[PDB]
Amino acid sequence: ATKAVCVLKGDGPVQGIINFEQKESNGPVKVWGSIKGLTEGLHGFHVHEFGDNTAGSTSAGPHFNPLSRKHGGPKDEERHVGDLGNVTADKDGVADVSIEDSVISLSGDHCIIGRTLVVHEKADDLGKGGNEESTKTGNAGSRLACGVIGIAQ
Amino acid sequence: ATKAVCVLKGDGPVQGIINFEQKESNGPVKVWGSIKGLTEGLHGFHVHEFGDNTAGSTSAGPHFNPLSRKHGGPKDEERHVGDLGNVTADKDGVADVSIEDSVISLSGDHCIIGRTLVVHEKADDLGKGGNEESTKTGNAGSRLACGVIGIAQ
Ligand SMILES: [Zn+2]
Ligand SMILES: [Zn+2]
Ligand SMILES: [Zn+2]
Ligand SMILES: [Zn+2]
Repeated sequence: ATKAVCVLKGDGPVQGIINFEQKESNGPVKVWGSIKGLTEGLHGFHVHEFGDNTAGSTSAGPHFNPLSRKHGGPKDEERHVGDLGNVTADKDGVADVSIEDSVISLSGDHCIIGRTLVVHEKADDLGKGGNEESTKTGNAGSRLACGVIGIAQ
Repeated sequence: ATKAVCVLKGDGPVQGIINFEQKESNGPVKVWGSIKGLTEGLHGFHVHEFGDNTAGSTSAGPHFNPLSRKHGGPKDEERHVGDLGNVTADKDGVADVSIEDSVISLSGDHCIIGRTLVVHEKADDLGKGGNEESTKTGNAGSRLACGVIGIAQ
C-alpha cells in the first residue's frame, strides 16, 4: 500500500496538491486532489520523465515513456506511461482530480516516484489531432504548474 | 549512471541545487552542488523520510532511517541512512557541497529518490550532543530549505 504526493506550483496562479495511492503492487493507482487557479475547462495532465526542476518545468523532459510508445489517452493501449489524459477545472477554476490508472505505478519499471507531474495550459488531444505534435505531446500547450512526485506517509 | 537532482527552497533567502550521481548500483553516491543565503559555518544536511511538501518542510518527516538506527554523522557505523552530516557556508553564505557516500543509494532499499533533502539552521552535532534529541536529529534546529529528490537525465 504505497502512497505518494505531489505539490504543484508554477509561475502563474495554478497551485495544487495531488495524491497517489496504490494498495497492491500489481494494482491500479488512484490519483486525487484539488488544483486551483486554472482556467475553466480541460487541461492536459501528465507525468514527465525527469524530477528535475532546475530550469523550471522545462527541465522535466518529455512524457514519461519507458516503452517508447506514441502519445495517446489513458484508455489507449498505445500511450506513454505518463499519459493521464485531462482534468477539468470548474467555473471557479478548481479541478477536483479523480483518476484511476493501471499503467502508471508506484513501483517497478513504471514507477513515477521521483518524476514530475505537470498540469498543462490547454486540453490534451489524446493523440487524435492529426499532426506530429499530437502523437508526441497531445498539443496541451504550456506547462502551467509542476512538482516532483514524492513518497508519502 | 543513475542521476538525481534536488532544488532546495524555503521561506527565506536559503536556496540551492544539489546533484547526485551513482555510476554503479552497488557503488557510492557522489553528491555536489551549491547552497546560498546561509549563515557562515556549519549546517545540518539530511535526507528526510517523506517527499511530502504539503505542509512545507515539516511534512518531510524524520531522518530517512530504514534500518532503525540511532542518529550519527556520515562516517559513523551507527547512523540513519539519511545522515549526511554538515555542509559548510563561507563568509559570503555559500556552501559548496561535495560529498561521497556509500550508505545512501539511488536505487534499491536505501533509495533516496522521492524523499526530501533538507538543509538546517544550525550544525548537526553528529549524535554527540548528550541529550535525547542528539540521538534523533542532531539538534540542527530549523529546516531552512528543502526539495524532493528527483530522477535526473
Ligand atoms: Zn506534458
Ligand atoms: Zn504522452
Ligand atoms: Zn533534518
Ligand atoms: Zn539522523
